[PDB]
Amino acid sequence: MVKVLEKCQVTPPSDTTDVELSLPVTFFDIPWLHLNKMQSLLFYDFPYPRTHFLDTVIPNLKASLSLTLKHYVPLSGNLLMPIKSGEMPKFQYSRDEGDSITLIVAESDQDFDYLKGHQLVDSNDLHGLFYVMPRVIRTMQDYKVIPLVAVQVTVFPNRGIAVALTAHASIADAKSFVMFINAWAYINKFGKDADLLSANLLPSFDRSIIKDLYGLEETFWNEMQDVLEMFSRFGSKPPRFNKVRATYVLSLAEIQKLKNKVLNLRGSEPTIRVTTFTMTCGYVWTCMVKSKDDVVSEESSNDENELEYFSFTADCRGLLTPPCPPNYFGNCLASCVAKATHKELVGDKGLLVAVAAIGEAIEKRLHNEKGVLADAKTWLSESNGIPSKRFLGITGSPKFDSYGVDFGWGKPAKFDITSVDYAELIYVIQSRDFEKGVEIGVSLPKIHMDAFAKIFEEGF
Ligand SMILES: CC(C)(COP(=O)(O)OP(=O)(O)OC[C@H]1O[C@@H](n2cnc3c(N)ncnc32)[C@H](O)[C@@H]1OP(=O)(O)O)[C@@H](O)C(=O)NCCC(=O)NCCSC(=O)/C=C/c1ccc(O)c(O)c1
Repeated sequence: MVKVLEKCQVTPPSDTTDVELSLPVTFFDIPWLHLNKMQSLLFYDFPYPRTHFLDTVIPNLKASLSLTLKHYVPLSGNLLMPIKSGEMPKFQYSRDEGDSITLIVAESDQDFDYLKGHQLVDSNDLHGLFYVMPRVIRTMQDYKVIPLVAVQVTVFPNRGIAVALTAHASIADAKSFVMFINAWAYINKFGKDADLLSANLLPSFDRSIIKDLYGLEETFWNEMQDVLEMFSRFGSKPPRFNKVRATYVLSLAEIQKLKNKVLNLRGSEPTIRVTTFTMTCGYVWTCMVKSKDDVVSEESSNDENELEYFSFTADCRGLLTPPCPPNYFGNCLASCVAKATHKELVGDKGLLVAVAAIGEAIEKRLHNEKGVLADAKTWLSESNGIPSKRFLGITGSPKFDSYGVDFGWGKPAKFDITSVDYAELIYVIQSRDFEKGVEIGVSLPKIHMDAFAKIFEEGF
């Protein structure tokens, strides 16, 4: 139901930029090189005519994106994946090659209030607002050239706007990419001389400080060879998802209720660290493991002692040596994995088991002495020995200003991390309406979603 009105290319300004920019791939980026789709969807109430969209909004967006790209030059380039053995990946922007961001201008007749809503949405409707980027746009002698960012802007006439960004995982983590969206909108909202610095929207691309003192680069690269070839010949087009989106909102008061429920279950136990993050993920992890039971598995209690896994990442910028600036643009994640027994998660203290298992995972990865990289040589080998039916991961973070992306028409009505449907993942972001609250985006088949909503709304 989405019709494409225009496909054009957006580049940095010809003047204040340079014909070339080689950015190195750090050992942090190596584990993400197979993920060519990281998806951020933003919805905006926009009760204005379609002519105002095409004659004013679109031209300004094309102008602000270009202005923004003067500070985010590598996002306008590509990722070069070595085609010959004994060569390493890198990033590059080549103005003489025409490297640019594809911007799609589209229109839809689907119902806008439905698509930005918090109750169920067909996943395929969300994924249908995105532009499908090519896997390889060009092939040099040493490497194959892989695009990094494309954005589709869709207009729901007289009702709203959807901004659908796709980014390669290797160029940015959630923190970095959200800073890029906010910079784009900020410049579009306040013009060219807007002060990105004073808004903390200026990135740093200096990777001379990221040092690989543990040889993880060689270690990760060799381990990624297998994963890369799997994802090498896999369909660039969105699979027909069998899942529905639902969104849940936990106020800071409802977060408090969950902490006090853990402190009353504890009943004299080792001081467990309880944050919004641990509490939110704890709660959602318990509901998720229970809902898998209510959809009744024909393996009786045979499983209950098997381990359930919750996989998340953490930002390491502030833990590195040499110091790493907070605005370092790129990947800088550590892998953390919580685990507990199925029977204990579903039991009468499951919430407490999940929070302590998560707080334990953060402590073994970050609070380790020596450093975050102390145990880094196992970050990849650890996430493999985990079964698909016992795995849950989370994407996004409540720390990032997902609802600060105001292009000048107001803050988003809804921010969806659409790439959540490709796996058993959830997403957690800053709540639009509640100061220290969160939004959980869940991605489940309809019948399983029903079970989940039951428990989630239930005991709480
Ligand atoms: C991992 C976390 C979240 C840990 O959470 P958390 O424990 O809440 O850390 P914190 O918020 O700094 O701590 C605050 C709490 O510390 C608590 N605390 C600290 N120590 C203790 C203690 N010892 N005992 C009890 N409490 C303690 C305090 O009580 C604080 O208050 P509160 O939170 O309860 O209100 C955090 O440290 C971190 O690193 N977060 C970043 C996660 C991250 O980087 N995720 C990125 C994944 S990439 C991703 O998912 C998607 C990328 C992407 C790209 C392009 C696209 O287009 C796209 O769409 C997507």
